[PDB]
Amino acid sequence: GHMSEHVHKELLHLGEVFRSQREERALSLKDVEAATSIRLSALEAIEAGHLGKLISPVYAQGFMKKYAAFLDMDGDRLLKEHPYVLKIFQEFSDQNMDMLLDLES
Amino acid sequence: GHMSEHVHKELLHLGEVFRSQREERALSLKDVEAATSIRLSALEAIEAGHLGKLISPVYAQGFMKKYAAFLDMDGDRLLKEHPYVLKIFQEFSDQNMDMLLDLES
Repeated sequence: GHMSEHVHKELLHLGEVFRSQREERALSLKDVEAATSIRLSALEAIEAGHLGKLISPVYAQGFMKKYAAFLDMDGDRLLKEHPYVLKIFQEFSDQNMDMLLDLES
Repeated sequence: GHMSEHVHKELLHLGEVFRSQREERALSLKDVEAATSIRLSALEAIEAGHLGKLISPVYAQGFMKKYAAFLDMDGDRLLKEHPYVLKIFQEFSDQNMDMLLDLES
Protein backbone atom coordinates (compact mmCIF):
# COMPACT_ATOMS: atom_id res chain seq x y z
CA GLY A 1 0.00 0.00 0.00
CA HIS A 2 0.99 3.66 0.40
CA MET A 3 3.47 3.12 3.22
CA SER A 4 5.22 0.19 1.59
CA GLU A 5 5.45 2.04 -1.70
CA HIS A 6 7.28 4.95 0.00
CA VAL A 7 9.59 2.51 1.89
CA HIS A 8 10.65 0.66 -1.25
CA LYS A 9 11.15 3.90 -3.21
CA GLU A 10 13.32 5.30 -0.41
CA LEU A 11 15.35 2.05 -0.14
CA LEU A 12 16.13 2.17 -3.87
CA HIS A 13 17.23 5.80 -3.59
CA LEU A 14 19.30 5.12 -0.50
CA GLY A 15 20.97 2.16 -2.21
CA GLU A 16 21.89 4.40 -5.12
CA VAL A 17 23.42 6.98 -2.76
CA PHE A 18 25.71 4.22 -1.40
CA ARG A 19 26.52 2.85 -4.84
CA SER A 20 27.28 6.32 -6.26
CA GLN A 21 29.67 7.12 -3.44
CA ARG A 22 31.39 3.76 -3.71
CA GLU A 23 31.78 4.12 -7.47
CA GLU A 24 33.19 7.65 -7.06
CA ARG A 25 36.01 6.07 -5.07
CA ALA A 26 36.35 3.29 -7.66
CA LEU A 27 35.94 0.58 -5.02
CA SER A 28 34.29 -2.80 -5.49
CA LEU A 29 31.79 -4.27 -3.06
CA LYS A 30 34.50 -6.75 -2.09
CA ASP A 31 36.82 -3.84 -1.23
CA VAL A 32 34.16 -2.45 1.05
CA GLU A 33 33.63 -5.84 2.70
CA ALA A 34 37.37 -6.08 3.33
CA ALA A 35 37.57 -2.64 4.98
CA THR A 36 34.37 -2.80 7.00
CA SER A 37 33.91 -6.53 7.56
CA ILE A 38 30.26 -6.06 6.56
CA ARG A 39 29.25 -9.17 4.68
CA LEU A 40 29.06 -8.88 0.92
CA SER A 41 25.45 -10.11 0.84
CA ALA A 42 24.42 -7.30 3.22
CA LEU A 43 26.22 -4.67 1.11
CA GLU A 44 24.50 -6.01 -2.01
CA ALA A 45 21.10 -5.84 -0.31
CA ILE A 46 21.73 -2.25 0.80
CA GLU A 47 22.70 -1.14 -2.71
CA ALA A 48 19.72 -2.98 -4.24
CA GLY A 49 17.34 -1.52 -1.67
CA HIS A 50 16.00 -4.99 -0.88
CA LEU A 51 14.01 -4.94 2.37
CA GLY A 52 13.44 -8.68 2.57
CA LYS A 53 17.12 -9.49 2.22
CA LEU A 54 17.90 -6.95 4.95
CA ILE A 55 15.20 -7.88 7.51
CA SER A 56 14.43 -11.55 6.95
CA PRO A 57 17.52 -13.27 8.41
CA VAL A 58 17.74 -14.30 12.04
CA TYR A 59 21.26 -12.98 12.09
CA ALA A 60 22.21 -14.66 15.39
CA GLN A 61 21.36 -18.07 13.94
CA GLY A 62 23.73 -17.43 11.07
CA PHE A 63 26.48 -16.21 13.41
CA MET A 64 26.14 -19.41 15.44
CA LYS A 65 26.30 -21.61 12.32
CA LYS A 66 29.36 -19.82 10.98
CA TYR A 67 31.15 -19.92 14.33
CA ALA A 68 30.37 -23.63 14.69
CA ALA A 69 31.77 -24.35 11.23
CA PHE A 70 34.97 -22.47 12.03
CA LEU A 71 35.31 -24.68 15.12
CA ASP A 72 34.70 -27.89 13.09
CA MET A 73 31.33 -28.49 14.73
CA ASP A 74 28.11 -29.44 12.98
CA GLY A 75 26.07 -26.31 13.69
CA ASP A 76 22.87 -27.91 12.48
CA ARG A 77 23.28 -30.76 14.96
CA LEU A 78 24.37 -28.40 17.72
CA LEU A 79 21.28 -26.21 17.38
CA LYS A 80 19.03 -29.30 17.17
CA GLU A 81 20.41 -30.29 20.59
CA HIS A 82 19.06 -26.95 21.85
CA PRO A 83 15.41 -27.25 20.78
CA TYR A 84 14.20 -24.22 22.72
CA VAL A 85 16.78 -21.99 21.02
CA LEU A 86 15.95 -23.75 17.59
CA LYS A 87 12.23 -23.18 17.99
CA ILE A 88 12.69 -19.54 18.93
CA PHE A 89 14.92 -18.92 15.90
CA GLN A 90 12.16 -20.44 13.76
CA GLU A 91 9.62 -18.20 15.47
CA PHE A 92 11.70 -15.07 14.95
CA SER A 93 12.20 -16.04 11.29
CA ASP A 94 8.45 -16.48 10.80
CA GLN A 95 7.84 -13.12 12.58
CA ASN A 96 10.22 -11.36 10.21
CA MET A 97 8.28 -12.82 7.26
CA ASP A 98 4.92 -11.89 8.76
CA MET A 99 6.02 -8.30 9.27
CA LEU A 100 7.25 -8.05 5.69
CA LEU A 101 3.88 -9.41 4.54
CA ASP A 102 1.92 -6.97 6.73
CA LEU A 103 3.86 -3.98 5.49
CA GLU A 104 2.51 -4.63 2.00
CA SER A 105 -1.08 -4.76 3.28
CA GLY B 1 8.13 -18.31 32.65
CA HIS B 2 8.81 -21.98 31.84
CA MET B 3 9.68 -21.44 28.18
CA SER B 4 12.00 -18.51 28.80
CA GLU B 5 13.74 -20.36 31.59
CA HIS B 6 14.55 -23.27 29.23
CA VAL B 7 15.71 -20.83 26.48
CA HIS B 8 18.12 -18.99 28.76
CA LYS B 9 19.47 -22.23 30.25
CA GLU B 10 20.08 -23.63 26.76
CA LEU B 11 21.75 -20.38 25.57
CA LEU B 12 24.19 -20.51 28.50
CA HIS B 13 25.03 -24.14 27.74
CA LEU B 14 25.40 -23.45 24.04
CA GLY B 15 27.69 -20.50 24.76
CA GLU B 16 29.86 -22.74 26.90
CA VAL B 17 30.10 -25.32 24.09
CA PHE B 18 31.48 -22.57 21.82
CA ARG B 19 33.82 -21.19 24.47
CA SER B 20 35.15 -24.66 25.37
CA GLN B 21 35.93 -25.47 21.76
CA ARG B 22 37.58 -22.11 21.19
CA GLU B 23 39.69 -22.47 24.33
CA GLU B 24 40.74 -26.00 23.30
CA ARG B 25 42.30 -24.43 20.22
CA ALA B 26 43.82 -21.64 22.35
CA LEU B 27 42.22 -18.93 20.21
CA SER B 28 40.99 -15.56 21.40
CA LEU B 29 37.64 -14.09 20.42
CA LYS B 30 39.58 -11.60 18.29
CA ASP B 31 41.22 -14.52 16.45
CA VAL B 32 37.80 -15.90 15.69
CA GLU B 33 36.56 -12.51 14.48
CA ALA B 34 39.57 -12.28 12.16
CA ALA B 35 38.97 -15.72 10.61
CA THR B 36 35.20 -15.55 10.33
CA SER B 37 34.52 -11.82 10.05
CA ILE B 38 31.78 -12.29 12.65
CA ARG B 39 31.77 -9.18 14.78
CA LEU B 40 33.37 -9.47 18.19
CA SER B 41 30.22 -8.23 19.96
CA ALA B 42 28.19 -11.04 18.34
CA LEU B 43 30.76 -13.67 19.36
CA GLU B 44 30.71 -12.33 22.92
CA ALA B 45 26.91 -12.50 23.01
CA ILE B 46 26.95 -16.09 21.74
CA GLU B 47 29.45 -17.20 24.39
CA ALA B 48 27.54 -15.36 27.13
CA GLY B 49 24.23 -16.81 25.98
CA HIS B 50 22.68 -13.35 25.92
CA LEU B 51 19.40 -13.39 23.98
CA GLY B 52 18.81 -9.65 24.07
CA LYS B 53 22.22 -8.85 22.65
CA LEU B 54 21.62 -11.38 19.87
CA ILE B 55 18.04 -10.45 18.88
CA SER B 56 17.62 -6.78 19.74
CA PRO B 57 19.67 -5.06 16.99
CA VAL B 58 18.16 -4.03 13.69
CA TYR B 59 21.24 -5.36 11.99
CA ALA B 60 20.53 -3.68 8.63
CA GLN B 61 20.46 -0.26 10.31
CA GLY B 62 23.91 -0.91 11.73
CA PHE B 63 25.23 -2.13 8.38
CA MET B 64 23.99 1.07 6.74
CA LYS B 65 25.60 3.27 9.42
CA LYS B 66 28.92 1.48 9.17
CA TYR B 67 28.93 1.57 5.37
CA ALA B 68 28.07 5.28 5.42
CA ALA B 69 30.93 6.01 7.82
CA PHE B 70 33.39 4.12 5.61
CA LEU B 71 32.23 6.33 2.72
CA ASP B 72 32.66 9.54 4.79
CA MET B 73 28.91 10.15 4.93
CA ASP B 74 26.89 11.10 7.99
CA GLY B 75 24.75 7.97 8.32
CA ASP B 76 22.50 9.58 10.89
CA ARG B 77 21.69 12.42 8.51
CA LEU B 78 21.36 10.06 5.56
CA LEU B 79 18.79 7.88 7.30
CA LYS B 80 16.91 10.97 8.55
CA GLU B 81 16.52 11.96 4.88
CA HIS B 82 14.73 8.62 4.41
CA PRO B 83 12.01 8.93 7.06
CA TYR B 84 10.02 5.90 5.92
CA VAL B 85 13.10 3.67 6.21
CA LEU B 86 13.98 5.42 9.63
CA LYS B 87 10.51 4.85 11.02
CA ILE B 88 10.47 1.22 9.98
CA PHE B 89 13.86 0.59 11.61
CA GLN B 90 12.44 2.12 14.79
CA GLU B 91 9.38 -0.12 14.47
CA PHE B 92 11.45 -3.26 13.96
CA SER B 93 13.62 -2.28 16.95
CA ASP B 94 10.54 -1.85 19.14
CA GLN B 95 9.16 -5.19 17.86
CA ASN B 96 12.37 -6.96 18.84
CA MET B 97 12.04 -5.50 22.35
CA ASP B 98 8.37 -6.43 22.61
CA MET B 99 9.11 -10.02 21.64
CA LEU B 100 11.87 -10.27 24.22
CA LEU B 101 9.43 -8.91 26.82
CA ASP B 102 6.67 -11.34 25.80
CA LEU B 103 8.96 -14.34 25.99
CA GLU B 104 9.41 -13.69 29.70
CA SER B 105 5.65 -13.55 30.27
